[PDB]
Amino acid sequence: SMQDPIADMLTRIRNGQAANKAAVTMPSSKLKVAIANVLKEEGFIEDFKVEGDTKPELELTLKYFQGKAVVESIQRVSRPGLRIYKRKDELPKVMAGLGIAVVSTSKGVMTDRAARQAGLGGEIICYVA
Amino acid sequence: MVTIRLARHGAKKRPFYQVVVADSRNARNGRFIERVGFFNPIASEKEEGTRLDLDRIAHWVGQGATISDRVAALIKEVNKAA
Amino acid sequence: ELQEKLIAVNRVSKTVKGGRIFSFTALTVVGDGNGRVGFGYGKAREVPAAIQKAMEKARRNMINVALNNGTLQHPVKGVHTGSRVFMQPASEGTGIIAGGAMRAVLEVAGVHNVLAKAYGSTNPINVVRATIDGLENMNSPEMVAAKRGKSVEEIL
Amino acid sequence: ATVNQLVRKPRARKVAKSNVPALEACPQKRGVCTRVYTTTPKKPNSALRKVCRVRLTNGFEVTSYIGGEGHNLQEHSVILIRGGRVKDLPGVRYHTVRGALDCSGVKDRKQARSKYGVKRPKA
Amino acid sequence: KIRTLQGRVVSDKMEKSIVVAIERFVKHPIYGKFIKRTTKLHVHDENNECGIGDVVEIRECRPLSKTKSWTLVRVVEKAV
Amino acid sequence: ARYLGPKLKLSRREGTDLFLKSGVRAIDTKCKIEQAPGQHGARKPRLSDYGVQLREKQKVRRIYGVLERQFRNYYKEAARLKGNTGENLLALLEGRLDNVVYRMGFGATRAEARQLVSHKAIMVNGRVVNIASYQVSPNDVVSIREKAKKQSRVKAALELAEQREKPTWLEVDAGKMEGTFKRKPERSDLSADINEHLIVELYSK
RNA sequence: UACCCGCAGAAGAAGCACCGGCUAACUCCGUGCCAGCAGCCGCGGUAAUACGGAGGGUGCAAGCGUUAAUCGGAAUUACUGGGCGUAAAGCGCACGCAGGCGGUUUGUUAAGUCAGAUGUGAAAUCCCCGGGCUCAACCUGGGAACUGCAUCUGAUACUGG
RNA sequence: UUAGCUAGUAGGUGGGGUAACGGCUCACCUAGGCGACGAUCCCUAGCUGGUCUGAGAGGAUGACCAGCCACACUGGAACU
Repeated sequence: SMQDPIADMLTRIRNGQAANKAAVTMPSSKLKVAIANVLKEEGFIEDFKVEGDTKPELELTLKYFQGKAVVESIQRVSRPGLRIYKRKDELPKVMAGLGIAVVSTSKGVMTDRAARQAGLGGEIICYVA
Repeated sequence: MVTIRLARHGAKKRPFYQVVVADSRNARNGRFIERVGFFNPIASEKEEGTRLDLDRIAHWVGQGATISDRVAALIKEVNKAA
Repeated sequence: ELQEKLIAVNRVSKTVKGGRIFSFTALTVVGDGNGRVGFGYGKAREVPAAIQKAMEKARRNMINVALNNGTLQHPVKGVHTGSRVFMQPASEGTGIIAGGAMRAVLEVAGVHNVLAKAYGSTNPINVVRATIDGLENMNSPEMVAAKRGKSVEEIL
Repeated sequence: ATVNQLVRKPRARKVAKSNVPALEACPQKRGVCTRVYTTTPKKPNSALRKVCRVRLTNGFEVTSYIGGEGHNLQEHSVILIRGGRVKDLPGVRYHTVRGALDCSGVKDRKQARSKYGVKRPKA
Repeated sequence: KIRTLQGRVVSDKMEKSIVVAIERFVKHPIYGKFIKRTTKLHVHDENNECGIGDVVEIRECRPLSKTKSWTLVRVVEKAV
Repeated sequence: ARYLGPKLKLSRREGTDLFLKSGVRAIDTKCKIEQAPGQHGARKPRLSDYGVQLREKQKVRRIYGVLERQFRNYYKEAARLKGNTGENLLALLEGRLDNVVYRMGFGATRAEARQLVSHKAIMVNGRVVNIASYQVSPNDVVSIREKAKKQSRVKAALELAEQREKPTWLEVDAGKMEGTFKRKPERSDLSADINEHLIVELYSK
């Protein structure tokens, strides 16, 4: 059965980039739209949009620069089989700080650098670079 | 009874005594309740060869700790110099 | 101008009706002590001719690696058929911590302080292919900044 | 593979056995040799290897190779085995040190003298 | 204000005593997985109001018996 | 704890002059410097990468007369300190007492300077110091003893010292026979033919 | 006693392992699958850089080799960090209790998680900056670290009720 | 290639006992209590701060120093 919608979202993004798709569509969720918002303000996806009322569908407009895809490595970190939680002083720097790590803190979900600035840790949802 | 004494903690022929608050039954270099200072018997000039935490030492004497003969002389020296 | 290094020379064979024919293969790497490096694999019946073919093949099909002042720019890992390779930047004066073919290709490629490690098979041809593969897909701060459309200060 | 499986049954290590069990984690062991004989080596080589069957002081009965050229070893001699197999003999796993309690050193040896127990020749 | 624990009641057959299972959630020391670990405790239950499957709240007190050092303070979710 | 064999043999094996002699005479007039020692010296065998790293390490060790145990301790200390490992190791090596005595020209060779230090003829900050491996710090003034100040070899070495380049991190007064170590020598002051990065990767396998 | 001063004289003071490849360092003579070497691949069967001796060289040095034992290399029990078509590896197939995991929205709780504070984590040892034995080993001042546990207050995005 | 273990055994009332709580002990009543998150049985082992190694996570280890426990020819028992 489908037991990890966030991983499914990351997988749709990765496959669409590999297959040179302009946009991808998936069933929405408040956490998916939140990660999508983080990616848009960090310049990984062009724009996100959610339509529908009873079964809302989120559509992500992918981004391409110089022919090739922008996101070249995206992976789920805390997966249902093994959860990962890290304190603020030991947060990881993905690709020496050039990449980002989507971390879910108490004050919403934000990037690792923002979490370090704000001084609080949380659950590490995924790395994206 | 609780005492304040010297712990021989140093190399051969160059002693260095740690002024510790220890239960008198225990060994010299062994168990102690709180460390309250040091005493270097062979120290040269320009460096403090003795430092005592007189506040804690006074607190322990108020708590009932006795004082050794050498510890008494060292407190006398510290209070005379300072 | 370019520095050329010979990595490994071995004798390959080939059996024919007459008997065994022994040939030589030469794996060399060339580079400009900066971002340009390239490897060549030549084969002939004699070792001078083999090394010469290797140098000509190495001087062509080179790539530009966006390296830092004297080191890499982030931990990167590469793979080519049997050698999972991982390498990361190091502080000044620690040297090239690498083994076999990796040491030669890094040294010629201009990096000076790097911690490296080779997993899987440590076959020289495969590790020198995997090393330049990782180096080729190593992102730079300006490239990722221009790619995502943000300033280099915004990404740090 | 799966973390759940590893929680239910942890990763078993691989206990390595010693290739010199008769020493019992001691650097050398004294023994008295019950037999002194020769034997032939394995497939590539051919010789008459000088070996002795020794009874160790801990009860074990093992064979040991007598290094060097020539030896005065006969039955009821107290020697010292030290470990280290010879690749090319089946079942010989130990070497007898030359120069300990009865086994004299190899005569006319001028190089690698320490390994066979010979005093320095005075000039 | 005072240290207190909660847990399911797994047994109540003996008079004036019940067995309480505290269920903590600890990370595994090596593999990092969060697993449920239970700890059965013998708890003094005056008046015997507790039954099978009711979550209770216990506090540690002086030793009532060989295996009883905890006692309950109230009972919530008394349903069958 | 000191090498007592032929000095020029080491220089021949390393290929270059390791300054193991005073420098009054031409090196070529005493040895076949371009040729490795021994019977099979004419041949130039192809040296392995481990070989070139080991040769550089031995080259430096023979230059400064240090042994392996002391050198490895120096490397551990250098690796422990902050900054560039190679510069720290070269600085630590350059901070030795006898080495500083040679740089100041009191001793013609480093071996002569070492014998000078060991034979109670040097004083660091007025106190007699006898240990050859003594690390000197910035702003330290070193001088010969009053009794040993009349030795012919000392002035004979001071005149020879003028032929070589003058260290920019020292201040020597040849009349009173005293110097002043004001700072640890930067790599740019050191000879650039030593590839210290080979040693720092040879020892960190 | 440490330490210092004076006296005579280069005297009273260098050995061990290795040199076919791994592995830095090569030739000659005796022996002919014998004697023998060896940690692995492997030498020696009458032209051995692989045995034994000599000369030369290489590495260490008041030590040098060999053995025993642990870790590393070994990503060769892989949590970080491996695989299962043919190299070792998908149970012959299915149902299913305990167990692991779970679509999407709102409210409540705060157990898991995160932040802060307090108590504690003995001294020594490890690490940082200094000080004392001529230096070093050694001793020592102060700090950091002891990644943990308990309590109080708060955050509620994710997991759990 | 140890799946069942336990009758003072688990709990209650009361008496005795300990410096002190307590099946620590005794009389009666209840038939319980431990166990797949490994009880019971077998082999090995003093435990810790730490030590060696490793980049780290780990692996191995507990000699010197220091903390705790246990033992004094072997097996018990009390007295001050």
